[PDB]
Amino acid sequence: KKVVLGKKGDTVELTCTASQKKSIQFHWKNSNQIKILGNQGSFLTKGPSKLNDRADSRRSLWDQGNFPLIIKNLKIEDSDTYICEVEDQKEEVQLLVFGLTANSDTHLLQGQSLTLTLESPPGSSPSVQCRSPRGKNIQGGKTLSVSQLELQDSGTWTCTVLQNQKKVEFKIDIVVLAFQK
Amino acid sequence: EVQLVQSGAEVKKPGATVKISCKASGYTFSDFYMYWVRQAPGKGLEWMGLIDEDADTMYAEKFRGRVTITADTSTDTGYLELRSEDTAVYYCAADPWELNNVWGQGTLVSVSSASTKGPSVFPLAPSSKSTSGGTAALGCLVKDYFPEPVTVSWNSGALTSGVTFPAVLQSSGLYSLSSVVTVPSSSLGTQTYICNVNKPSNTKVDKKVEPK
Amino acid sequence: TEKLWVTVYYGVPVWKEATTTLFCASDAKAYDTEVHNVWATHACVPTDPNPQEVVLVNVTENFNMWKNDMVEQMHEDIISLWDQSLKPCVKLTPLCVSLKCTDLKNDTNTNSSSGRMIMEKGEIKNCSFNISTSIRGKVQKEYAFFYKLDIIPIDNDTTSYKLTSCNTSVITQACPKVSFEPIPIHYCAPAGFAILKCNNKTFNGTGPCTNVSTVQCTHGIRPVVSTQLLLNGSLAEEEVVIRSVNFTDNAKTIIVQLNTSVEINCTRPNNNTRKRIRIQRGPGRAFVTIGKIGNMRQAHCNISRAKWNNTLKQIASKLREQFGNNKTIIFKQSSGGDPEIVTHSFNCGGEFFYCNSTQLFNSTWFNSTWSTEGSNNTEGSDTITLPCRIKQIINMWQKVGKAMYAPPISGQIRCSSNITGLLLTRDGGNSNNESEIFRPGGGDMRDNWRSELYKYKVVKIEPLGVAPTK
Amino acid sequence: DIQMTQSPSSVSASVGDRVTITCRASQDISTWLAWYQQKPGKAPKLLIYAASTLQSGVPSRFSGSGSGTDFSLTINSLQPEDFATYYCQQANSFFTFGGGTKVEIKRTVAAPSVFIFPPSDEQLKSGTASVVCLLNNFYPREAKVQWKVDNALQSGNSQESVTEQDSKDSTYSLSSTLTLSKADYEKKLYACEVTQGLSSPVTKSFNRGE
Repeated sequence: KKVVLGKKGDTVELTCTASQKKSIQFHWKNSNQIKILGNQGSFLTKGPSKLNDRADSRRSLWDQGNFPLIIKNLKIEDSDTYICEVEDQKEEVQLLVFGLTANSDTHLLQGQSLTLTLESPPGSSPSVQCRSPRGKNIQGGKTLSVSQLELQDSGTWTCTVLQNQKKVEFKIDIVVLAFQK
Repeated sequence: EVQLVQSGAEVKKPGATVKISCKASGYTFSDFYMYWVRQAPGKGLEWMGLIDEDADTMYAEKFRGRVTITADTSTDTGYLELRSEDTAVYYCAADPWELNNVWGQGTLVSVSSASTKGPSVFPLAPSSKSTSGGTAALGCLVKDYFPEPVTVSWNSGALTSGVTFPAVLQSSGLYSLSSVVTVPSSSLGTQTYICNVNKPSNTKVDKKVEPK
Repeated sequence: TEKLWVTVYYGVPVWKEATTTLFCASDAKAYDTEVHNVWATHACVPTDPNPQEVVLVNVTENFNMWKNDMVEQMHEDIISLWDQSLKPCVKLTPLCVSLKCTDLKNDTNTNSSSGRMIMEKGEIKNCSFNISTSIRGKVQKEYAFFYKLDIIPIDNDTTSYKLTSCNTSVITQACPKVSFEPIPIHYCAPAGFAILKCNNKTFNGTGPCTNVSTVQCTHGIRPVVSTQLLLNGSLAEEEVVIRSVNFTDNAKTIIVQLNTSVEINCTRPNNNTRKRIRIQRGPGRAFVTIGKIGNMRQAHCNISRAKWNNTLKQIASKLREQFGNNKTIIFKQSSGGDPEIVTHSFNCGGEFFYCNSTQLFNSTWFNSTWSTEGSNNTEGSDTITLPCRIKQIINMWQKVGKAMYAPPISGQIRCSSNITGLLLTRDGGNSNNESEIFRPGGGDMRDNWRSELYKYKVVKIEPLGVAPTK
Repeated sequence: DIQMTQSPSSVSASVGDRVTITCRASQDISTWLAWYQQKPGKAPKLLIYAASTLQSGVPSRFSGSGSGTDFSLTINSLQPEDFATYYCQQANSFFTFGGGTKVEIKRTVAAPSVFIFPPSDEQLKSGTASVVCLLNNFYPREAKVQWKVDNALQSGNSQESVTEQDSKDSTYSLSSTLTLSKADYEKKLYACEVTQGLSSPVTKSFNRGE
C-alpha cells in the first residue's frame, strides 16, 4: 500500500503504472467501489464520485503506461483509499489530506494567544510540530496553542504534520504587532 | 445598443507578453462570430481571424497557428495576441446581424525596447527675423518620447493652423515629431508663441520661442 | 484377419484454433471516389453471391467474444480506414513526454530547480571549458531506485528554453471534402481457414454453442464510430439481448442489442448548392450573398419518442431480470467527460455529430406512476429532438490528440441511422440501495464491433479426420 | 492563401468626378465580397456587405458591381465627405482585405515652402544634433529632398515624414530630419535641396547664423 499525504486546497497526484504495458484500459476506484476515474480507449471517463469535478488524468502519459489520478483543490473529505485497477494489477494508494489553520487570525498584539488547529481525516492520528521564527516549538496532535506571543514570533511559523511515516510541511504567517510606549 | 469595447493601450518590451481583450455588448455574444483585424500604421487592414461558438477558430496564413484567439462566453469577451513587428492598432469585429458589420473602437499596442519616456522639447526658431519675408516657419521639436499619442499644441490650442507632423520612429525605438507652424514674420515680434506638450508621461511642457 | 463386417472410415471435419488476417469482401464501384469505394478498390475481395452456410452437426463449441481476436483485427482495419480516409487541416499530437528543460545547449552554467522556491537557481558555472552538448532536462513523475528524478538529454533541431520542452506537434495538411458513405464489409477467411458462426437466436457472446455453422465470410458490417448508441449494427433475432462479461462489476460496460432499431435522424453537411441573387437590379450593386441564417454548427437529431420509450422499457426489463427483481432501473444522463463521451457522437458524411442524449436517457421504470407519466408524455408528444453540434476540432479516438476538419458547406439532406443497440454503464458502488442507474457509455470503439463479431470465430482446417465404425 | 488585390492603389479625383475602384480576387470567390470605407483616425465603416446589398445610411451614388474574381465599386459623383480610403474584403470564409485604395483630391501643382531648422542650444547641449528641412503646402505629394553636407550627399542618417492631405486646399507637407553627433554638426554647412514644383532646384542652407 502506498500512502500519499496532501495539503488541503492543493493538488495531489496518485500514480498508476501498467506493468510493462503501454496505453491500456485502467480504472481508479475508491474503497466503496465508486468509479472515481478511468479511461475508455483514448477517451477519459469520470464516475458519480464527488471528485468528479476535481479529478483528472494526463492523457499524454497513457501511451507510456502511466495513468495518474490528479485531484485539484484536495479536501479533507476526499481522504480515502484509491485503487488503480489495470490488467489484473491492483495498485493501492491511501490518500490522506491535512489542513493546518491559524485560528488566531494573523495579526496579534504581544501577549495574545496563537492557536493552530489541524483539520484531519477521521481515523488519523498525526503528530504536529510547529516552529516559530524565533525557534520556539509547539507540539500537539490536533490543536497547537501558544498562550503568549512576543514580537519575535512575527513571521512564518513552520508546521510539520507526520502521519504514516510521512511528513507534510505547512507554512503559517503570524504577525505580532510592534508598539511603542 | 451593440457595443464592442477593447482594452486600453498596452506598452511592452520586445518578446514581452501582451494580451488585449474585447468585450461584447448589446447582442448575444455566444450566438455570433467575433473577428480580429490588425492595421499597421501607413498600411491597410489585415484580418487575423474569427472565432465560433465551439471555440473553433480561423486564422490568416501569417498568423496561422502562431496566434490563438480565445473567447470567454461567460463574460462575453474575446482575446488576441501579437508581437513587436506587428506593433499597431487592433480592431475586434462582431456580426450580430450576419452582415459582417460592427467593429470595435480599437486597441493600440506599442512594443518597443524603450519604456514610456517623457519628450525632450527643443525650440525651432527662425533664421533671419522680421525682415526676411512675409512669413516664417516657427516650431518646437518633440524628440525621444514614447509612446503615443503625444499632444503638442500652440498657445493652449489658440494656434492650430498647419501645426505638427506625423511621428517618426527612431531605430532606438523612440518616437519624435516636429511641430512647426507657419506664422507671419511681422507678428513674430508682437506675438508670443508657446508650445504645449503633454500626454501619457504626464509631463507638462511649455516652451516659449524667442527669436532674440 | 478382418471380419464379415465392413468398416467405413468417416471423413470427419477437424477444426483447430488459428489467427490470420481476414480478407474484407465488399461490393463497391471502383470508379467512385467515395471513401469506402476507393478503399475497397485499394484492398478488398469481391463478395460471393449466395455464399450460404455449411451447418456442422453434433458440434458444440465454446465461444468468447471478448477473447475473439477477430475483433482486434477488424478494429485495426477500422483505425487504418479512418486515418487514411480523413486528413485533418491541423493535427495536434503531444511530442515528448513529461520532459522539462533545465539547461540549454552550449550552457556552461549548471542550472538547478528549487522546490521550496518553486524557481530555477544557478547551481554553479563550470570552471573548466565545457559547454553542454545537448538540452538537459528532467522527466516528470520518473523516479529512480536511488529516489532521483530521471534526466534525459534532448537533441533538437532548435534549442528549447529552460522551463520548456514537449510540444503539441502541429501538423498542417490539406483537408478537402471527401464523401464518406459507410458500405457493409464482409470478412472472408483465407483458403484453408473457415469462420465458425454460432447460429443461436439468442447468444450472450460467451459459452458453448450447439448450433454452429461454417461460413466463408461474415455478414456485411458498416464501420460506424458511435458513442453511447450502437448505430446500424445487427438486430436481435428474438428479445432484447444484454451482453456483459461481468454485470456485477460496475466498471464493466453492458452492451444491449435491440430486437427493433430506433431511428435517429440528424441533418447538416452535404454537397455545395449554387444560388445566384441579382439584388438591386444589378447596377448600383450586383449579385452576392444574403440570407445568412443562424449557425450551421447547430443540428437536430430526431428520434421518435414512442419507439424510444418502448425500447427503454424492454431494456430496463431485461436489465432487471439479469440483475434480479428487486433493484430499480434508472436511465440517467452522463456524469461528464469529453464531448464525445458526454453526447452521442457519430460520424456522418465525414463529419461528427454530437447529439445530447440527456433527453433519451432520463427515465425511471420501477413504478407504475413513472410508467403512467411516461405513457402520458408520449401520448401528448410525437418525437424527441436531440440538440446536435458539429465541432470542426475533434478529439482523436485512435490516439490522444486533436484533429481539425473543414466546416460543412451546405445543408438539405438527412443523416439517418438505426439505433440497433445501447451501451450502458452502471454507477454501482456501496451506498446505491434499492436502485440501479445506467448511463450511456463509450470511447472503447472495440465494443461497437465486438457485438458484431461475438458469434464469429476463425478456425483452421487440416486434413479430414478418419472415424472408424465403433 | 488567396491574394486580394484592389486598384488603383490611389486615385486622384475632383469633386463630382466618377471614380471606379476595382477589386480582384486571385481565386473565384463567387459573390462573397464586402466594401469598407476608412477615414484618418477612424475605424473601418461598412459601405457594402455582400457586394450588392446596401447598408442603411449609405448614399445611392455609391455603385457596386462585378462577380466571381472581379468586382468594382463606382462612385457616381465623388464628394468631399466621400474622399478617403477604401478596402475590399472576401466574405466566403477568410475575411482577407485588398491592398487598399485611397481616393484623394486632385489639384494643380503647388510649390513647397522650404525652411531649414538648425539645432537649438538645448539640442547642442544634449550632444545630439538634428537639422530639420521643412516643406510646406506642396502638391503633388511626391518630392525629392537632398541633404547636402559640405557638398556631400548623405543618406541613412536622415528620416522624413509627410502629412495627410489638407481638407482645406488639398496640399501636403514634408518634414525631413538629418540627425548627427555634435562633432558631425560642427563640420560647417548643411543644405537641403527640393525639386519639381519650382523650375530650378531649390537649395536651402545655413551658415554661421549671427
